[PDB]
Amino acid sequence: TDGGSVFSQLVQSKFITLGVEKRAKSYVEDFSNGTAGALCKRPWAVVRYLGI
Amino acid sequence: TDGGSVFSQLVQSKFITLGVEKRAKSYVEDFSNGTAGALCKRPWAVVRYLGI
Repeated sequence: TDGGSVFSQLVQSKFITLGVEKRAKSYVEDFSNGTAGALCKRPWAVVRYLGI
Repeated sequence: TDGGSVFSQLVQSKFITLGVEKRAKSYVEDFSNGTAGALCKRPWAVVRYLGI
C-alpha cells in the first residue's frame, strides 16, 4: 500500500523557531529540530561490501 | 441605611490576573486575590457555646 522506499529518512522538522526574548540591552532566540534516523524496509534489495 | 445582616464578609476581589511574562521556551502567569475577614456589626444577636 505504501511506496517502494527501500531506505527512508524519518525527519519530523528541520528548523523551528522556539521564540524571541527581548531584554533591556540584548535579545535571545532559540531554534530546534527533530529526527528519527533511517529505516530499512526491504532488506532483500541491499548489497554491501566491507573492504573497499 | 444599610443591609444589616449582622455578619459580613469583606472581600476585595475573588480572582485577578497580574501579568504575563513570555520567555524563549516557556511562559509564566500570576494571579492574586484580596480579603479582609469577617465583621460582626450587631453583637447583640449572637449566642455561642464553648463546649459542644
